[PDB]
Amino acid sequence: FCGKGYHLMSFPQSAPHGVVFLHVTYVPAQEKNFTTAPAICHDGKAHFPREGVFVSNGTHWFVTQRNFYEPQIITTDNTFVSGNCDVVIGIVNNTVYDPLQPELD
Amino acid sequence: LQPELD
Amino acid sequence: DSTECSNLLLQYGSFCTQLNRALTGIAVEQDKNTQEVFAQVKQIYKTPPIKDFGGFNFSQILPDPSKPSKRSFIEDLLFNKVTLLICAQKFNGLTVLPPLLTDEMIAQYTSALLAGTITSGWTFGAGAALQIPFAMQMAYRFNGIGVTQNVLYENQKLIANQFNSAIGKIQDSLSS
Amino acid sequence: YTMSLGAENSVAYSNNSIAIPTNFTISVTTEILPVSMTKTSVDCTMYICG
Ligand SMILES: *[C@@H]1O[C@H](CO)[C@@H](O[C@@H]2O[C@H](CO)[C@@H](O)[C@H](O)[C@H]2NC(C)=O)[C@H](O)[C@H]1NC(C)=O
Ligand SMILES: *[C@@H]1O[C@H](CO)[C@@H](O[C@@H]2O[C@H](CO)[C@@H](O)[C@H](O)[C@H]2NC(C)=O)[C@H](O)[C@H]1NC(C)=O
Ligand SMILES: *[C@@H]1O[C@H](CO)[C@@H](O)[C@H](O)[C@H]1NC(C)=O
Ligand SMILES: *[C@@H]1O[C@H](CO)[C@@H](O)[C@H](O)[C@H]1NC(C)=O
Ligand SMILES: *[C@@H]1O[C@H](CO)[C@@H](O)[C@H](O)[C@H]1NC(C)=O
Ligand SMILES: *[C@@H]1O[C@H](CO)[C@@H](O)[C@H](O)[C@H]1NC(C)=O
Repeated sequence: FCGKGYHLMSFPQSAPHGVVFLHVTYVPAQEKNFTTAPAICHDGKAHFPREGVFVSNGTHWFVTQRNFYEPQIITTDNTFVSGNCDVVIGIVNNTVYDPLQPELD
Repeated sequence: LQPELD
Repeated sequence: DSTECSNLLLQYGSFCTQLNRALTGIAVEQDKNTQEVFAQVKQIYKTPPIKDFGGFNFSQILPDPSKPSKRSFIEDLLFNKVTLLICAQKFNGLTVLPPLLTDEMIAQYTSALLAGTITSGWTFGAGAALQIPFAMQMAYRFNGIGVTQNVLYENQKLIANQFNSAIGKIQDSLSS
Repeated sequence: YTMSLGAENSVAYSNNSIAIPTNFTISVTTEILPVSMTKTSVDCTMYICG
């Protein structure tokens, strides 16, 4: 609506019978080609992303923001559980990290 | 969480 | 053809010039209406050869790929469900001017959009089209309407059934 | 010539494959709208009559 692509803001500029809008919009540009898992299966618990999408370069799975590649390690802190793995169409087995364990000293 | 910490 | 009339008429503006401005108006509307279907995909996306769309058998809304008419089956119904003397109108002095774009061209764009949407994340509207599995694409939509995205996958077969059935009921209903 | 509808291609769909962007660029772009005609008026007893 406000220009093309994901709108940030606009400015008015006057014109002799009208207005010019400058639209500032985000456009994503370079990209990659990867596999996405619909969900991750852990120890029977399915896990789902709290915000993003699961992605992988093949060595390991990573959860990333939808609109700019910035991986982080999949963990309890960034995924939520929802029942067993068996219900999902094509779930993939992995660990889920959990931050707690180094604190158990 | 406390059950986890035990 | 009356000469004498054509002399007596030499007294006024050629007001059908202004009509023609409406006509090109209509043509740019016919573009504009579907510039999202047209201009916002300068890429003419083809449907993939793959059909593993998560069990969502939406085949009938795609272009009928085998047919010369590249319309969907449902589009073919719609085209027929509209009840579509012109040669007399012409010789009487009133003239249709053809569409700027044929229905084949138009339906090719409509196909392009069906294809873009199903094949790709909505960033194709932002031009940077990205492939995405259709299931994932719907799961985000559910999260967009505040349903937690686990719920789709937990019921994906049921949704796919319901969807297919609803499309069914539509094209049944479009028989009348 | 018969015009080309655009650039033909296909998105590499598959039931497992995602693409995600990396570098981005800020588009700035102009949109334009009219806001008024010129105000005019006509005394009939100047236009219709001298
Ligand atoms: C990865 O996931 C698959 C599918 O969930 C697991 O396959 C199952 O493995 C158990 C244990 O051997 C079998 O009893 C099931 O019959 C298997 N199911 C299928 C669909 O083959 C596999 O074991 C998982 N791998 C790990 C390390 O958990
Ligand atoms: C995103 O793209 C811009 C544009 O190429 C990159 O900026 C370039 O960076 C290199 C190395 O520092 C310079 O030699 C070029 O002159 C820069 N170009 C411009 C116009 O800025 C930027 O580095 C990229 N960033 C990432 C991480 O993708
Ligand atoms: C993504 O995959 C498609 C299909 O092979 C390929 O044509 C395209 O070049 C790939 N692009 C990149 C940059 O990975
Ligand atoms: C994938 O990412 C991991 C994490 O940084 C890295 O160790 C690995 O080398 C990467 N491999 C490829 C092929 O990109
Ligand atoms: C994707 O399709 C391939 C080929 O049919 C199939 O082997 C694979 O299991 C599919 N994966 C899922 C879970 O969609
Ligand atoms: C889709 O539904 C139609 C109508 O029943 C059927 O003929 C066709 O085989 C179906 N195809 C698939 C793969 O679902």
